[PDB]
Amino acid sequence: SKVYDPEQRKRMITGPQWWARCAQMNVLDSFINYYDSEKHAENAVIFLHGNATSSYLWRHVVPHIEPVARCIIPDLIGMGKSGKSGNGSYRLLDHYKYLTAWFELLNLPKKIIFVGHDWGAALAFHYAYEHQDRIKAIVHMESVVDVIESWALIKSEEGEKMVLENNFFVETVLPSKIMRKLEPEEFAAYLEPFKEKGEVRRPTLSWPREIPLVKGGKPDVVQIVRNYNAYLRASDDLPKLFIESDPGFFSNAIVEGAKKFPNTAFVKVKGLHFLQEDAPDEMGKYIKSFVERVLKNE
Repeated sequence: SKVYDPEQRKRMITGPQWWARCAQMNVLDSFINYYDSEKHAENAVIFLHGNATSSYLWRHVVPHIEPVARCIIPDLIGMGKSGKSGNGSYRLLDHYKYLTAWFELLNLPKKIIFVGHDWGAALAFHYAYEHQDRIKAIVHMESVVDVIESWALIKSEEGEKMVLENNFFVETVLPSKIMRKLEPEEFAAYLEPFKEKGEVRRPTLSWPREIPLVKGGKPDVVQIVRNYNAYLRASDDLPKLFIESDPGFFSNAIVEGAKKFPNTAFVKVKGLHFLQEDAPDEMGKYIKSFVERVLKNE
């Protein structure tokens, strides 16, 4: 049985409160909603959420890192309070198109630090592969580290029903993979972008449909993941931090995959999948110390 954190309401940040702290920037034919801590712009730490969530996910993690580096946190296209995709497509490369265009408008330093979760990690990994000179360090967790060989309906018409009609990922999966019980306002912040039925929920269906299954998975995504996996396995000069979820959720293949990447520090924190909601401060402190060590080592 899940229970509320009894100290959490006193520091709760509602959706409206978070969105009031964000800015909007035009990007290609749309716009991106994002948080930007602004100060210490000699460095940039870019935090990337994955399916079902938004920049809101990182709200209690980022304050720990802000004093060491500029922190930038987008809502991915079609998610959070960001604009929608010009053609209504939300595959990995659609997200990447808008993300990379946004990066060009941010006045980033030559080398950037990424923090990725879920498909947010895949975006960071793909960016790294295609910009090998622009990466200072990478932190990842519950991430798309490799293709899946070992261990249908979502891709079927029922999947459209499950998600567009029944909101499966936001209303069934999300709360099931948080160990605590979310405050009502906190869940409401995740529901808001996807409160209405139909096409507005597309990104939450398109993400799982990108799954890099060798047998049956989108061939272009399988190749993207193979490519960045090989690069990451050879990236001895690239410092990495892997945050392992305890107990996690079916997370063993993530951990063994993560261990194939050289120059990785390993830490562990409480959680299932959305560990930011169960151990944000522990995560923030680990990330802070890692970043500090990376910058001193330079």
